[PDB]
Amino acid sequence: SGFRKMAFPSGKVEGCMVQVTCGTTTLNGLWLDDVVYCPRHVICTSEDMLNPNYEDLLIRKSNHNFLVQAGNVQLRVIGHSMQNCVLKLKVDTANPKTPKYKFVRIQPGQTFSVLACYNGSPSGVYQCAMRPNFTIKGSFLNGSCGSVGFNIDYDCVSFCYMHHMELPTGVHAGTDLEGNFYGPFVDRQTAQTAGTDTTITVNVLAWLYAAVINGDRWFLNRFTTTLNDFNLVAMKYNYEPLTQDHVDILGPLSAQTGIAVLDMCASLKELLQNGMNGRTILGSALLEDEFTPFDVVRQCSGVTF
Amino acid sequence: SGFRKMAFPSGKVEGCMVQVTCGTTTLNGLWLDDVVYCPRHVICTSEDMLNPNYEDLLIRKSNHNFLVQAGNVQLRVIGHSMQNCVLKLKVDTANPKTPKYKFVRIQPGQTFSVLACYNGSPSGVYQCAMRPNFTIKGSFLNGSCGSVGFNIDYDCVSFCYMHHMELPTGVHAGTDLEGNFYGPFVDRQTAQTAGTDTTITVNVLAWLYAAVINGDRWFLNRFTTTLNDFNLVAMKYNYEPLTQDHVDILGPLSAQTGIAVLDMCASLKELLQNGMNGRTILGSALLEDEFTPFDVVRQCS
Ligand SMILES: *C(=N)[C@H](C[C@@H]1CCNC1=O)NC(=O)[C@@H]1[C@@H]2[C@H](CN1C(=O)[C@@H](NC(=O)C(F)(F)F)C(C)(C)C)C2(C)C
Ligand SMILES: *C(=N)[C@H](C[C@@H]1CCNC1=O)NC(=O)[C@@H]1[C@@H]2[C@H](CN1C(=O)[C@@H](NC(=O)C(F)(F)F)C(C)(C)C)C2(C)C
Repeated sequence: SGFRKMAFPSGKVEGCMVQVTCGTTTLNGLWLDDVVYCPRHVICTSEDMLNPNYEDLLIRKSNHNFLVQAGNVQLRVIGHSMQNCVLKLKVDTANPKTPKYKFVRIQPGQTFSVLACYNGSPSGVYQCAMRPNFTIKGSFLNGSCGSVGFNIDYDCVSFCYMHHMELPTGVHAGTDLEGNFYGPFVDRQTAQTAGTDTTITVNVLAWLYAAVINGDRWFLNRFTTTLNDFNLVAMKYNYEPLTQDHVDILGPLSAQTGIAVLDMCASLKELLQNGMNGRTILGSALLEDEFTPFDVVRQCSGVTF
Repeated sequence: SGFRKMAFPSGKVEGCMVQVTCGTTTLNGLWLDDVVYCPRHVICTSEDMLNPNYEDLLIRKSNHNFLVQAGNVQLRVIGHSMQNCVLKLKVDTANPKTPKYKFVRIQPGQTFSVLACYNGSPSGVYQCAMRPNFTIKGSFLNGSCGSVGFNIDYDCVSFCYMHHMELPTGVHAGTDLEGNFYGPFVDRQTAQTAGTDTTITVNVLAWLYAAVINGDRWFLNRFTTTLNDFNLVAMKYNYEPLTQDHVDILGPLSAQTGIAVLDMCASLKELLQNGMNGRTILGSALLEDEFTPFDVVRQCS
């Protein structure tokens, strides 16, 4: 028993992290086969980050302008190209540690593990959710850029996130591994703000299931609700609408606990109205929304990689 | 910016995890050079669990009674010895993935990462703290035994915990890597209860210092306290007594913020007195006690 914010094992991704230097800018790169991926803003000088012309800056640089270090070994860059907001450096050597991998774009509410790195060196791993406003509540200091988010499914690493920037509100913004930003952000030192966030309702319900599975039952009540009645109340409290998709996805947990989803919706509705009345759920005084249904079944079933 | 409960990268420990089987019992082992370390209770049957005579069970074992399996490879056991509650299997292959390592015994309030494993395969990694009552609030199912807790310092892995059992309150007990239990627990399936748990006061203060560094001051007050008056109040909320040692440890955070340790103690008294009144500190509506003074300086500016 027990319930923790649990990250994927980072071993396969630690094998891929390199240091990328262009002039005075150092940050992190992802070395897969004979390409290194990193944020395109590595080419920017102080003056440039305000209104950079990336295509302009890029064409003016020789391969030797990119210093790529895998531990003590310098990699020789034999090509460079842009793809949206990620720079792709072609190197002479395939990464012998390249895992089975895929680039995947994730939906809001979906969780991943972040491997925080500094000078191409893995520092820490944590579990995140893509917020509905396309930000992540990360922990990133100077030099964190190029740090990646991933999921594992058997032996396949799904890279979903590369870190680019921090928003003034202390939350974080980045791209998929094809350089497409998550959310309405641009890689420029101009002023940007995260939209107002909402709570991932399907994730809160999965976390209440995890509570019941661990013997925390006090919030269960005799009632049932409907999606409409639940969703009408939910919107009020800035809660994502619960779609029928969501109700089907909880089916395993519902069947495994004996608590039907629309019964659990009535328990969550009451929690939104009255709060938790000086009580905790799994030692939390807040309603936790960074666990997916699949995260709950995986931790509670002991799925390995 | 940001403040996350963060674990160490698990790669160096993943490289060391194996499956250890003895009779019908399978759990996880830790393979370092030519020794596999695992919980000695791998040699128990069902019946053996209440009053196992470990010395009696072990003399009856051959090296070839132990199946060790690193991925496909079955390792060959060329020696077995017990040390306290840890079985040590000598094998004929040094682990090539062996990192720089050392074994360390941690004190209550110290944090570490856990690589939860089943059948020598990792399920996931999370961050923990040795509770004052010498338990951990882990996430551990059947077959999790031999999963380890660790810290990483540059490229050196400090192993500090190996998992052995779950107490009736749903909390976890285990040993250092020399096989000595943390706390008064024994590797028998006998009635055992955790002592009443307390909050790790020094960690909460560190976390309040973290909140200030991250720019939140709402909970500061114009008061100070004596160490003694602080502890008299704190204990009424089941907080660990704060020692002069704890005060010395908090020195650097005190300096960085310019807030005296005993002023920060004054804020905690008030918070204990008032709660948070719909507010949060670093995104928590509870006071966080699983960040050490060291963890805060490591993760903050
Ligand atoms: C990459 N190593 C850093 C990571 C930062 C450092 C502090 N926390 C992080 O996540 N990324 C950057 O320096 C990017 C980079 C220019 C500006 N930038 C920022 O993160 C800045 N943010 C913004 O300009 C804002 F708010 F508009 F999003 C900063 C103010 C320094 C936090 C570029 C090219 C976007
Ligand atoms: C190792 N794979 C398990 C890990 C357990 C299983 C459930 N969650 C865990 O952390 N270890 C054990 O099964 C140990 C083992 C015998 C009994 N045991 C227990 O964890 C049991 N608890 C106790 O005996 C108690 F309460 F005293 F700690 C159990 C009832 C199965 C939870 C030995 C040798 C202690």
